[PDB]
Amino acid sequence: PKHGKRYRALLEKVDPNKIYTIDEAAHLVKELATAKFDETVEVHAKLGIDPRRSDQNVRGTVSLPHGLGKQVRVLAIAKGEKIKEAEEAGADYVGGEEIIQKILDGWMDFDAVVATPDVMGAVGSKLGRILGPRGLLPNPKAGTVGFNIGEIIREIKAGRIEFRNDKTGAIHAPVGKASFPPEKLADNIRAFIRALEAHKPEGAKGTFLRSVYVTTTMGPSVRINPHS
Amino acid sequence: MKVILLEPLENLGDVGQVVDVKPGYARNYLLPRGLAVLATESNLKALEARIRAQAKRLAERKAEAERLKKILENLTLTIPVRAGETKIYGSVTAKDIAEALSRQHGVTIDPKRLALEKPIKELGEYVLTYKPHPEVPIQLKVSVVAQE
Amino acid sequence: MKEGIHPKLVPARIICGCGNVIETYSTKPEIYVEVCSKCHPFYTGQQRFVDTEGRVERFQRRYGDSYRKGR
RNA sequence: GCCGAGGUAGCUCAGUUGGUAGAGCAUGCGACUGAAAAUCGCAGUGUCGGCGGUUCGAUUCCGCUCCUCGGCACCA
RNA sequence: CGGGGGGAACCUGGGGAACUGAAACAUCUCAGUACCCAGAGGAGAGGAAAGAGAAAUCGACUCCCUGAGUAGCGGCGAGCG
RNA sequence: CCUGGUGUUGGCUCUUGGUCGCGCCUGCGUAGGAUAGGUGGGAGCCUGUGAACCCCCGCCUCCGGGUGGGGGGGAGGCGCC
RNA sequence: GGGGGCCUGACUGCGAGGCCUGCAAGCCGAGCAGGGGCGAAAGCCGGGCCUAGUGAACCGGUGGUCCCGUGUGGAAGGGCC
Repeated sequence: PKHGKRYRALLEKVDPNKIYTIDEAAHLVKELATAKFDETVEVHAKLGIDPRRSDQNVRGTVSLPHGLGKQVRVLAIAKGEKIKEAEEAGADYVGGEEIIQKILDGWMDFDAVVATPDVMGAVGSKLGRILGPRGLLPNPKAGTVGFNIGEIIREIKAGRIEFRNDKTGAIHAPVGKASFPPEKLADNIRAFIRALEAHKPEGAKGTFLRSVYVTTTMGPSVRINPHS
Repeated sequence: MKVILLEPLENLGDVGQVVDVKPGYARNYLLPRGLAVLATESNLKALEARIRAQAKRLAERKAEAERLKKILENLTLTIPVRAGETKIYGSVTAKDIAEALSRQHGVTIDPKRLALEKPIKELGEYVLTYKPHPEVPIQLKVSVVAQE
Repeated sequence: MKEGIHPKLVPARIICGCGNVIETYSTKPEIYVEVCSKCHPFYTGQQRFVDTEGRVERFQRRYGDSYRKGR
């Protein structure tokens, strides 16, 4: 009855016997882990879906209020105008048919894609057979293709988060900065609640919202009630 | 199957309970025999009847007990011993107390119980714990002395 | 009659037969069994007082025996 | 119609990350075979019924499509 | 103490059939009829509402006319109703 | 006629399968210190071995090695990169 | 009939009025409305160069609709396209 993770402090801090709720959560997560470099909690969880028919291979987003500036980056792909708008709005990687070229050669740094319909085809094809499914060809159905590249990269930097159920039905993302106001954590929490609830593919057949976990990067872990 | 038990506590462990021994099972297989019966207001009550009954019985003994324990534990118990100024030529057996208090003074309590390992006969007087009813003990002051 | 019930009759009729389903799941009837039949229970025994029987009928039975059992 | 099942090179069997394919038997060349068969060595040798598809990448994963087999219920 | 045994037709229940029709004929149909039985009567039967019906009413049961041959019942067909 | 369920048709008992709840435990294509099951957070963790040096042991197999420990201990290691 | 362009009427609502019919069928169509498309536009397009590629009624499915629901609100079931 004695294991191996000094973290045992924080460990005792947590008592997974209850799935409790969103807010109480924000609170105790914060209280829970400010190790080397104050917490950067995260929520992770899974839904009653299935891989086979991609009608459930969801992903997307929902800004969920509160500032930002770093994570799985992106490429703004279009023309001068977009260079300006999307670049300044919130775009680490900035190019279009140009950056596409570069890539074809060897340069590139963007899993996430935001190609506007002014080099949309340019990127989609020129790079189609370049980015491949590593999750990079801007495909019109993943906050990846459209008019306001400025807007998507924009929030990407301004206060973003995204969806992407991994291998067997789980997603990972932030909903309430470190020590940051408990209530705030509650807010982004529920916000994602919905975003998700929405993305929910019509192919579900039972208890959809499954394992609802809020936990921290390196810290405790326990489920919460996307409800009260 | 409200199998009300007479001789049962599982196996022949009498009047311990009532359990479910399915239809015939219970029926002609275990109780026809005659080790119990089945519910009925007649039975359920019956139980209640003798149960209540024992309740009154026990409470009761508790009571006669109390009357004598009080009267006695209060009163002093004196007795005439025969000898020197220590053990007497004879001995003081708690029973001895028994006939002694019993008819010499009034109230009879069975020999058997009481607290007396070796007869005591060291002469003089002792007061000890002689249990009279279950968890209601009677301790008393028996002064005994050479009747000279 | 020498085969009723004891505690209330059961020696009785019956007209039966059938067809085929599908019904409110793709089809109409399917009918063609004008047939007729029987329909009944069981028999068991215990004791008046050191000699007896039972006879009777299943259920009503269990009840009964319990009853005259009361006496 | 439903469900379970079989289908890849002349014959027949083999995989659940898929992400790399044959294998045993007949066919071509070569030792042994002084004949033969058989023996060994090799080669040749292929869509995993069809299609797309999830899927980097799956032929064994998804959904629907052919010919076959077994056993139910369809046309009143 | 009582039964039992009868009785043209009517009564209650008990079991309960082909024709013929549907120009065949298997659901359907003659029908719960013909017909065998038990039993009560002088009539049995039913008979004082877990009824009706939808307005805020009715008010035991039986028999007649009306209720529609409409509501409706079905190889929705012969028909039955 | 044979035939699952089921009612009378009751006691004791050896046992083995599926499925979930949970703790454990597993993850070997070639370059890859290195047997990466994914997808996350994401530059540190720990000192209850005071330690990664070594000891044998409990274990798991595609040599290697992964894992849980008893111990022996004396600012050190690994993550980072 | 042979070639090229662009395009969907190989449209709903409907049709006066006739060929042939004993029933039912089946076949002919200017013309009015919306409504598009052909061409600049005069006018053509309600499938094909035509006469054969066909089946009542039932019963049941489905996509509508959003009329019926059995005291009423719903619903099963449900009426018409």
